[PDB]
Amino acid sequence: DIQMTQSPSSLSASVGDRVTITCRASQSISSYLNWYQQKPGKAPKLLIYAASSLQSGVPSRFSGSGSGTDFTLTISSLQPEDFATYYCQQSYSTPLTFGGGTKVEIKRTVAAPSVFIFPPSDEQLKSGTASVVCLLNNFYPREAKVQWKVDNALQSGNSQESVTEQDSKDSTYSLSSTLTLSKADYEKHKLYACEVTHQGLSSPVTKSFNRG
Amino acid sequence: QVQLQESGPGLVKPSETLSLTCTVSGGSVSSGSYYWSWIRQPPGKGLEWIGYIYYSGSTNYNPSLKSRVTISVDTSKNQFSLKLSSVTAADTAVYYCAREGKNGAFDIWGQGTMVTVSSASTKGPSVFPLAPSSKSTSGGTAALGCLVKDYFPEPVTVSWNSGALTSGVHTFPAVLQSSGLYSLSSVVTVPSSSLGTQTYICNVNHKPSNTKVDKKVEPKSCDKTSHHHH
Repeated sequence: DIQMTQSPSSLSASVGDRVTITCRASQSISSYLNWYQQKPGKAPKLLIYAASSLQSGVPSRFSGSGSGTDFTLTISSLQPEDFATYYCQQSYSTPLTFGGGTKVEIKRTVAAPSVFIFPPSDEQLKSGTASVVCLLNNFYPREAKVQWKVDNALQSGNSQESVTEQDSKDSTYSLSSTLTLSKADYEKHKLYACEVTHQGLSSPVTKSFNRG
Repeated sequence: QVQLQESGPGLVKPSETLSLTCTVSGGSVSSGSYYWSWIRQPPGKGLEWIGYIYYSGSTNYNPSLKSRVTISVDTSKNQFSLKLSSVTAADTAVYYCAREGKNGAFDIWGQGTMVTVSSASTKGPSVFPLAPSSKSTSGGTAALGCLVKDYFPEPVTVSWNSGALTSGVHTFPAVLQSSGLYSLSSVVTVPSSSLGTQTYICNVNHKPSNTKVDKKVEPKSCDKTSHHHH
């Protein structure tokens, strides 16, 4: 088995910056090393075959150098649509092996989130469950703090959140925090608050509703 | 153009065999030696190469997966399939079919199909509306969406108005709930003017349970009494 080491694991860069990724093989594989781009939820996409040749359709801003054991992938000017995870793969001898992967994130100026809150639907209340959804749309950076408050009582341990990936155009994130309770607990309280803390906010922002 | 679509069950019970079939359309499986192969990817992990079969039927398999992997070709149907027996939880991953062709390798991949290895049975989702309202608007635009809750296994796919709506749509990655099942939300940003006049329907599809559900999303109708004009 041929081991492939990739460095770094994570990096943040701005639009137009020059990006450099390192892939290291345990032994000489000459110019048999391909580069793939995999965006989240999509299959990987072939960028570079041989060690420096550009696959048809791939923009010229991608370039790869190296031969033997040490290889480098380089994007001349990073575009917002270039956000993905890049894997190197040796194509010399079986078994075929891939690198550890390198996540390329995009740096941009602060963007404040717009906060929306959704009360549980009537259809869900007939099933005996109540979910309150809090939505943060188009913001940066990814780091955010969502704190629920029920009748001004700080909730904890009963909520989940998931974040989208960077928007291919404006490089912002979106986040949904879902607070789920039994219909009994939801009926037994009045106020439901969603407290958002973010770098784009001068002071915490709270969206709340109370008929519950 | 050459395309690769994949299929097969997305849930196998442990210590049982995996059946997957990749169908090649827009091309032939007969071009000397193309090296039709299979590659799997655990969620949040990297890529692992399984093996390949080519025109003659000779096969090279990854060592750890030897004796458990068997790949074959059906030239009269333009198909090649993969079989993996005695499956454990560590085989739950997205499986891709791809062709390694001519220079380099892996010029064309498939859509990818996820296989969850569980003793549990398939549960279809419950689709609840995320209705837009006054507290669901912040300025010129308002937000609405669909909550797809308590389903297993992955994946589900959400589309708004049979794909007619794409600008402003955000479908979130699913999450493990504290009790077993998956759940995600799909939302869309719209101008607050188009609330009372434009129709919003999310189309949820869960192939593992063969369940399709459309759900109209209408503005919130509060029923702690108001006054209504005829």
